[PDB]
Amino acid sequence: KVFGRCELAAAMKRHGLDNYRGYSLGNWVCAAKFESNFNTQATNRNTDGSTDYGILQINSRWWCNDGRTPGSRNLCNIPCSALLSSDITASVNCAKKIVSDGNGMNAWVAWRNRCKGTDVQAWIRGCRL
Repeated sequence: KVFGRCELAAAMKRHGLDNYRGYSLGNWVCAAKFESNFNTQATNRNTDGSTDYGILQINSRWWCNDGRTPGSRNLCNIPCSALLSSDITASVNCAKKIVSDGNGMNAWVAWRNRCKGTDVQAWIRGCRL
């Protein structure tokens, strides 16, 4: 599924991401835009052989099991394919565990490089929230 901007904001808000560990909703919408272009089916292979999955490009090295990242962990206790669903519940629940591990949203390179320090409220402007 390819979300609209306000459609995704509303889904993320419903799932409890607004102000989660202090990150306002515009941060999460900005990260999804630049990680996946709002596409739940996005995948990208990394140099180390791991793969990033879904609307927030969660890494198989630490967070989900895809059966082909040897010596990896499955900290969210899910198959990586569950992160590609049109239902964002599994991605959101796993993202909550990532953002709580100490590094905040700095775990998402696109957030650090393209959202952090910008006017992230612009990403929810105009939406029915």
